[PDB]
Amino acid sequence: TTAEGVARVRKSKGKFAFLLESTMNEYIEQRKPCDTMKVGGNLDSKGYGVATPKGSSLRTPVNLAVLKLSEAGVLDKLKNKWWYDKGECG
Amino acid sequence: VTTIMESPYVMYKKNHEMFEGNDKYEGYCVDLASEIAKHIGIKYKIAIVPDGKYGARDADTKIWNGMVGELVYGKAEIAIAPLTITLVREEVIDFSKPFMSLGISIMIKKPQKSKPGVFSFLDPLAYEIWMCIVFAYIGVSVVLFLVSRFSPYEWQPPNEFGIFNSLWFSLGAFMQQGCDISPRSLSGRIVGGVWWFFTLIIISSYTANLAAFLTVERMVSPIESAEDLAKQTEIAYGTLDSGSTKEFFRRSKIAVYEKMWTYMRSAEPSVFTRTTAEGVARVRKSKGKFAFLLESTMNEYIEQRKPCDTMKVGGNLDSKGYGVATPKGSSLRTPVNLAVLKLSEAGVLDKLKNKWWYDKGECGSALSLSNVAGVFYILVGGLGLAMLVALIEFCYKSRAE
Amino acid sequence: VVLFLVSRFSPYEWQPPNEFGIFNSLWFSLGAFMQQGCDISPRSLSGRIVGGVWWFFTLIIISSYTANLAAFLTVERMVSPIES
Amino acid sequence: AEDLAKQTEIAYGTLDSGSTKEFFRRSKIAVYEKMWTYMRSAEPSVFTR
Amino acid sequence: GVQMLLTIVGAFAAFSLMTIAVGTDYWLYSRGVCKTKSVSENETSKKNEEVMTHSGLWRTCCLEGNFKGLCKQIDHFPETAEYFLRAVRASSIFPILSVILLFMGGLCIAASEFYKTRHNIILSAGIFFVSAGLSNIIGIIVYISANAG
Ligand SMILES: CCCCCCCC/C=C/CCCCCCCC(=O)OC[C@H](O)CO
Ligand SMILES: CCCCCCCC/C=C\CCCCCCCC(=O)OC[C@H](O)CO
Ligand SMILES: NS(=O)(=O)c1cccc2c1c([N+](=O)[O-])cc1[nH]c(=O)c(=O)[nH]c12
Ligand SMILES: CCCCCCCCCCCCCCCC(=O)O
Ligand SMILES: CCCCCCCCCCCCCCCC(=O)O
Ligand SMILES: *C(=O)CCCCCCCCCCCCCCC
Repeated sequence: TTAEGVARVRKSKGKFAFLLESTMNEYIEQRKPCDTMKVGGNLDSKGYGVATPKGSSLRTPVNLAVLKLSEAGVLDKLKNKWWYDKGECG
Repeated sequence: VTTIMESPYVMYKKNHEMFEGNDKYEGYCVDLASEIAKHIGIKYKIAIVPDGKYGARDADTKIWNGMVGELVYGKAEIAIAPLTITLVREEVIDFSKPFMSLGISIMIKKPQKSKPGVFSFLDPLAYEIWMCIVFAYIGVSVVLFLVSRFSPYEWQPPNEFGIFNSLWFSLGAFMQQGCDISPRSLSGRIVGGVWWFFTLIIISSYTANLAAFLTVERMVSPIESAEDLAKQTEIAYGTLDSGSTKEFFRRSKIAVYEKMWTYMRSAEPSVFTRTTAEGVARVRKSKGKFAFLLESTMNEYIEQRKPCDTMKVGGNLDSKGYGVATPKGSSLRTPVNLAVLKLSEAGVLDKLKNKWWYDKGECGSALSLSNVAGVFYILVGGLGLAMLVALIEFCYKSRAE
Repeated sequence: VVLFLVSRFSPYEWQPPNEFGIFNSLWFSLGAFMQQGCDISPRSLSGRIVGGVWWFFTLIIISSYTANLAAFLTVERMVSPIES
Repeated sequence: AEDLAKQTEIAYGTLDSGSTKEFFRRSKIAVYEKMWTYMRSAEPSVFTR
Repeated sequence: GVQMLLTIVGAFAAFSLMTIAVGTDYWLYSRGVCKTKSVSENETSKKNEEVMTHSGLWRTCCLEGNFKGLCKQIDHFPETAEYFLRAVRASSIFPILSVILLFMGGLCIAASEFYKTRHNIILSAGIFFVSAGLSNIIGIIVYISANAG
């Protein structure tokens, strides 16, 4: 489990590196005891997305709602709000 | 297949004049077209867009111009190009899933390793001080000889402070070494006292100013964010005029970004450049005093090209992507969309990214001995000189007998 | 070694002209480096050249050590074993 | 205020009933919004009486 | 008779050690390349596989890899003070001057027995040995001060 891997990283005192998704690696880095961080760059390119049933009429409207919020800047403000503003490290 | 001539995405072959067909071109998108086509069993014909523009809306006659126009008006069936996915374009064409995630990054002139000079141990003090110390040394020694051996009412010499010995006393006093004789007379002790006080200030100042140098060179922090540039007023960040990177700051509601947009709008001279080639040159032709705001993909290319004086710093300010595009109502939408997700899981999109942005590139606490190399050359030089001196005397005396 | 050589090689000075033998020369260089004292000092031009450069070399090195140690104790930079 | 927001050693604190709490809750300034977030979920409750 | 044996043995040891140092390629363990650019072969397009190496004064080699044992000739001048330092590290005059002075030293010791009244030959030997050590010092500094650029 992911919680096991995180725990194996603090217990090892620095003799173990956990290879996990970047988004989760930037959540545990902002939570106490604040002893884990992220190093290096992404080894892969994968994307989270919104899914709809095939053939549904809400496919296109959702596609344009997500895209509009990215250009506006909401998707970036939301991330910084729930990752750093609600953080505990500083 | 509409395409645009941009490096490293699309580039003329070394000798494309002796080539015909799709073989005339090469680059990331040329290889990508070969990968996509074979996965969906289609045959294509690369055709560069005549205008050279990516895709904009005149906003008057409402006629799409560029690759987007070449798709809506049924002039091409697949747009394999670095065409950014945007809402305005999504309402007339249907992009595929991004094959290259990118964003707005920061480009600065790559710094230098600042190889220390040979005689850099002299840096804590100025050349004038070093020159004046030599003058002071000579003067003190002469005055030490004047006050010690001039009076004919004390002479057998009254002491051992001759000119050669006065120089020796002064040399060992400056270095806070030495033994042997010290001045026993009033006037001579006055010379010693001021020279000792002078030495104490200079030697402490050298040590205190060397510590200051080593400590402030140890506090320097490289810029690794947009926020750092906004606070700083020395380096001048700059974007372009026509394109996203200017709209992004104009419409940005983030305080860290809003302040930068304000500045650039009224700053003089106009940081807003026109051609990407001009911009990338300014940064190099400014000795690390300009910062260019461009795409993370273009930045990682430039950095890997000569003269290798640029680098990527910080992180992407936004998150965009390049997606293959197709007309509306087509039939290739689903085979192409799956084709871009097959070439990613297998790692063929990262192999092609490393192939062109790296593989085919051109750019590839304690004190070191280079920091004290010069004093080692003086020491050995002085040892050689001392050996030369001792032999010449030996030779001279030997000949006489 | 150089100090020993320039001080005791000439037979036109010898009973010994000075006390700068090999053992004493090592002691002189050590004391000079450690910023301590001077039991004996060279009295000849060649010997005094050796002393002067050694005294200058020592000065720079000792100042550099103190200066660089102060930098360490002032600024505490942490090293990341992994950066990629 | 910005210095306190960056720092995590000292714990800033307002009151519960009055303006000084509404001001941060309704604040649209980034330098102030982050402080309001913290105080809302921080433990032990900085909100005095 | 007994103090000359240590001198003769020491001079041979010093000359031997300095000729094997100059001749062998185990001066530094770096992590670089040991093969020329594979333009066409495209084995790695341009930047080959950086592996553990053992460098010397003239040739760089590879411990591990598929090219284990291939030894390229170190290229000093790439692409005033820096240029002069690169001309002294490339020629290795000081590591080679020491060898010549260590050799001259032993020649004097050899000549110190066919002419047992010329006392100035033993002095020359000593000067050559002291000077040879001085050249070694310079060579060591020059070598170290070059690998840092
Ligand atoms: C009779 C008693 C005196 C006996 C004599 C003993 C000699 C002692 C000298 C030591 C310091 C010499 C250090 C010389 C430093 C030279 C620096 C130099 O070359 O300058 C740097 C260059 O200009 C880069 O731009
Ligand atoms: C037994 C015989 C011993 C030897 C005898 C001579 C020794 C001289 C030693 C040090 C002089 C240092 C003098 C320093 C004077 C500092 C100048 C001063 O007082 O400045 C005030 C300032 O300008 C207000 O603003
Ligand atoms: N090369 S560039 O100098 O950084 C650059 C500058 C300006 C606009 C660009 C652009 C790039 N690009 O990166 O290839 C792609 C791209 N794609 C679009 O769809 C669009 O509208 N504008 C652009
Ligand atoms: C005892 C008094 C003199 C002690 C010896 C000090 C040696 C320094 C003199 C030479 C340095 C001259 C400065 C020119 C080089 C520079 O700093 O630009
Ligand atoms: C070119 C090399 C320079 C460094 C080494 C130089 C050593 C020179 C030694 C010459 C002999 C010295 C003793 C000669 C005695 C005499 O004949 O009076
Ligand atoms: C009488 O004049 C006899 C000959 C004098 C020779 C002087 C030179 C001796 C060696 C001094 C320099 C040594 C340098 C060592 C490193 C290259």
